[PDB]
This record gives sequence, structure tokens and C-alpha cells, in this order.
Amino acid sequence: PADFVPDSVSGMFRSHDFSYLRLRPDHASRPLWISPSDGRIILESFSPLAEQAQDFLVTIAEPISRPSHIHEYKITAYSLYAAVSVGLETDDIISVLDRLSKVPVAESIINFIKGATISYGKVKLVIKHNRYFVETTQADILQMLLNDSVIGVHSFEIANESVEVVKKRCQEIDYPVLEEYDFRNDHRNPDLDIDLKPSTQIRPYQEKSLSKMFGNGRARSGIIVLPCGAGKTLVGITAACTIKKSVIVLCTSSVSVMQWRQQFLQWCTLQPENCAVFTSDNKEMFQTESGLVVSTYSMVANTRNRSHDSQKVMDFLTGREWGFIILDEVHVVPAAMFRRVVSTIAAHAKLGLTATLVREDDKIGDLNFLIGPKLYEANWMELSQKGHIANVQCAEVWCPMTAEFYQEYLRETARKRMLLYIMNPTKFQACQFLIQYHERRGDKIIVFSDNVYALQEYALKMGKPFIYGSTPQQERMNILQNFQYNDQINTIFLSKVGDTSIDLPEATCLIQISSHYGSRRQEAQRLGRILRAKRRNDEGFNAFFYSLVSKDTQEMYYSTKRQAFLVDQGYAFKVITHLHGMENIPNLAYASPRERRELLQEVLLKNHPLIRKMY
Amino acid sequence: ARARKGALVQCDPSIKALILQIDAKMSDIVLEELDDTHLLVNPSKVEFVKHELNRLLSKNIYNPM
Repeated sequence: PADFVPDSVSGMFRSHDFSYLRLRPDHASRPLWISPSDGRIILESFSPLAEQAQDFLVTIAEPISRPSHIHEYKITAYSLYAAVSVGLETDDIISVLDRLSKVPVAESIINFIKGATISYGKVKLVIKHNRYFVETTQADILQMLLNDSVIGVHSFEIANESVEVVKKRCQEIDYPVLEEYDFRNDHRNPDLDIDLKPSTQIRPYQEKSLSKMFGNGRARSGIIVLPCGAGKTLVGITAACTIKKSVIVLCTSSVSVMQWRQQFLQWCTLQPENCAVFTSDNKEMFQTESGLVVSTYSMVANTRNRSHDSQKVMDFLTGREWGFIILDEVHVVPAAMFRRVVSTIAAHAKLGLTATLVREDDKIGDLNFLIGPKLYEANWMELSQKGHIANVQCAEVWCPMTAEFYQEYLRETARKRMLLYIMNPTKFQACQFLIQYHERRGDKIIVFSDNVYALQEYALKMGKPFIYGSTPQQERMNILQNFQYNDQINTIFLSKVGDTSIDLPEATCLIQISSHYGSRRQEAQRLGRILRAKRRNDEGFNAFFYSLVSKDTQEMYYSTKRQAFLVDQGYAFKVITHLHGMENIPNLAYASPRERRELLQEVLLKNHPLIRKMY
Repeated sequence: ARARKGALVQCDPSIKALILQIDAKMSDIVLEELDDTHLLVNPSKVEFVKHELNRLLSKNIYNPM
């Protein structure tokens, strides 16, 4: 404090009264408010000199939230690591923050800046001949590590599997590891002539993300998150063209591997003879000294007894020093042995491209240890207002549960309760009315429900195609082709197949009947399937997202938990407890009480070459 | 033409279904059922019913920390 007299109105503030900071006379031009408690930064966008501070904050801080008027950023250690790496010295940050803030910069914040910024770049992880070496420019840093000694100018070799433990331990100590690839000065790895085609244009936000990645002229391993359809694949192509080394790409699905191969051969000048695919059908590798190989997390991290050809390809991948790895959908990297794909592959630069950087467990905070610091956040409202992604109208329809259904809801176990709150007849009526209304508007509609039985029952009741796990692949392709082109099929019912990476036609309306508990990742993945619509160029176009939930159930709790991520992106879920046209729709599913009773009792009913012939 | 000491309450069928399990748990909660929306709660426990109702519906509300 600064001898500030405590007012009686400061009683309920838990030591957060920052009134001791004396207000500057020229404060009105300065758009920042620095909080000494946690380094949180409050920015006013409406003032002048806001964007000239907004770029400074997105370089030195991580944005907690970006609403319309007041933006909230976080000064953290990893943001400062990327801040000093791109050439911002310590005194420049303090001078600019002092110049651009109303309240004075507190000495605790300044000391945090000095402490996080200094002792950076001391310890470095380098790879020499498929062998991990941790290197330090100062001698005694080797001798101060005596606890996690995994030893097997000043540098010592560590084991390939122990690199994550070293990164965690050095992050606990005040010496974070520097992971930068000087591909310009790297000559042991053979170069590639990969370059973007001149006909391919790159959007400014992608350029900003890649400038965050390649700011200092050296490739920095990290994470880039962009919305679905905003061109994260093109960012991967451009990063590969920037590094110009051997590239390995990991995906979650074989169709994603095919799409990545197609995008590589389209946007950049890479010959198909330099491209190799490691899947079940295709296992032939490129014979050149450098190239691209694309594969899946599961095959690379397969602990089971793999085939001889796959073993030979895995030996080729492990024995080759790769210059770049692109991990698509990096949110599944913190899994059990998807964690090990950074250890089994010696890659100088690691770029993790994602759209949904959340998990329900805490292991999503381990990706800075695995891949690297979170390099770029895409502002989804900033991309929506520029037409790069669709302008979705997120909504949450409250479906009240009927009397006979809610009585059975309370005298049941949670597993049967999950099925029972989905199949309430008011949700049937709401889904039917929304389907009819958005089909009259001429919208392609996807209805998501993770419950397979509920998906089938809704589709049979409403006469629409349904796609789930046991559907044959050719039937799935035929149904999707009818959805894309036939105008009589504008509604498709999809299970968790549509949540994961499968190719879908463009849709503008989504109705979420059910969900997998409080999965924020699945919620944002479902929203990402209507964010790349073709009609974004049309003025006044808006996509629609409906989350049909049963009122006064646990579905409300899980729905709020899933929506907690999208309100962080800025989406506002407007509640809809009334639909105009409920009483005047021609056909209502389960309107009569006897039909509802029959539906309830149906839901409750759910739960020696010669002797060989004789045998 | 007899008189009792009770309180008439208005509720949706979901809350109506909720408070019958309160009767199944604690005996002196409701006396008899009138309709699908009108119930007769004993006035000595109505606030207590309130004191559990927000507690009973708290499982349906997600509270961030």
C-alpha cells in the first residue's frame, strides 16, 4: 500500500482495494488498468490508442476475455516467455506499460516481470543425430540439477522418454527450457524445396499467428487455436513451407490424414513423390532424403503388436531426425500414450493446431510441457464480424418435463435418468417444430444426440435419416450426398460420429438433443460444424445453434458446463422457454396423454491330413 | 364443511413431482394432493420446504468457482 486510508466501503474486498495507486493526471488517454493482485490487465477498447495497446497486450499477455467494450488480459509467465523471445526487452515492456496505464505499475508486477523474463533462454533442448541433449550457456546450471538427474558447450544427453520430466522439472525451477529451431542455420537435416503456390492467399489473422510462431527468425514450438473452417490446415502448410524441413503430421482420423494430404498437394508446391501416408491401407514411405509423412496418433502410439511393415515404417520414423511435427487436434495429445508421440519422434519444432483447447481434466495444462506455449488465440467474434466464420445465434431451449415423465425421473438411477430426460415429449415437440420452421426457411440442419436409441427414436418419429457408429460407410456416404444435394433431405440426425473428425456438408442450423455430460470440447466441435457455411458472404446471414435441454434436470447442469467454454469465446446463449407456433403446428409428436404414456412405458421397457475332416 | 390448517401452493408439474418425494422422505410435509398444480403444504414447514427446494434444485445449477 501507499498509506491509503481505508474507506468503510472497502470492507468486503478481500485485499483487492487498489485505490492506493494514485491516478495519473494524463490517465484518460491511457487505456489500461494494472491489477497488482494477479497481474490482470483491464483494457478499454473504446478509448483512443486502444489497438496500439491491444497488439502490445496480445504480445505480452494472454487474453482471459474479449467482450465488446472492456477486454481482460492475464500477465503470465508463458506470455512473457514469448514476449522476450520475439525481441521485447525487459525495460521496454515496463516502459510501455508505465506509459499506457492509468494506475501506476505496482512494484510486485514489475518484480514479476523481472523474475519471469530473466533466467530465460539459459537451458535449451537440442537434438543431435536423433538424440536429445539439454544445453546451457552457463556451467553451474548443470551442477545445480542434482534431483532429476536422468543423464545417460555445456550439455549432457538425456533419454528420449525423459524429456517431458526434464521440461516439467525445469519449469518448476526458475529456468524454463527454450525450445526454438534455428532452421536457417541448421544444415545436418536436408532441406525441402516446399513452398506455397502463388495463387494461395493467406488471411491476416493467419499471418499474425505465424508471426507469433516465427517472430525471431527461429521456429518456436507451441500451440495455435483457430475456429473450424478458419484455415488451420493452411497455417500448417505455411509453417511447413516456412521451416522447409522434413515434416511429420499426426491426425486423429484416417479421413483427416487424407484431407491433410489433399491440402498439402493443393496449396503448396510439394510433389506427391515427397508425400507419404502411414495408414492401414498405405504404408509406402518416400524414398527421398527429405519429405512429408502423414499418419494418425493411434498407429504411431500403438503399444499393441503391430505388423512387420508398420514396424519397419515406425523404425524409419524413429531413426530419422524430423525438422517439424504438426499435431492436428492437439487436445487429444494429453491422453495416455498420445502423450508419447513427442517422445517416439525426434522433432525440432512442434506445432499443435486445434480448435477446442479444453479438456474436462487438468491434463490440457500439460501441453506447454509437451508441445510448447500457447502461441496464438483467435478472437472468434473478430473473425465472425469480418465474415471469416459464420455468425451463429447460440440458443438454449428449455423443454419442461411432463408430470408422468418427471415422476419416473426421480425414482431412477442416473444412467436410466440420462435416457429418460432426453426422451421427454416436449423435447420431441420442440425439435419437430424447430425442424419444420428451419426447413421452411431452407436451412441444412444437423441434429446431434449422443444417445443412439434417442437418435433412432427421434429419426423414426420425424422421418429423417440417422447416422451413428454401426451405420455402414457406403450408407453414410449416400446419406451425406443426399443431404448435400437433394432438397427433400435437409435434416440429418448424427450421433458422436459427427462430433469427431468426419467430412460433412455445410449446415446452417444445429439442434443438440443430447450430449456427453459436460464435454466443452464436444460442444465447441459441434458449433464448429456450422461455422464454415458458404452463405457467410450473404448480408444478414446467421447460423443457428439450439441446445434442447430438459428443464429441472441434470441436463441443465451439464448444458451450462458445456456452454461455459463458448461464453469464454464470447457467444451468448439466449434462453428460449417459449416457441411461437407450438399450439398451431399441424402434427405434434406425443400430444395425446395416451401417446405420452405409451412413450413412457416404451422408455421404461428399455431398461494329420486325414482326421481333420471328422471335426 | 370442515376446516384444517394448511397452505395452498401453486407449482408446475415438475415441482409438484419434486415435493411428493419430500413427503415420502419426511412424513409431515404435505397432507393431501388437490390437483396437478395445487398442493396443500403444512404451514409449519413451508419455509423448510423452501429451504430444501433451492437445495433440491441446486443439483441442476452449475456454479463456477
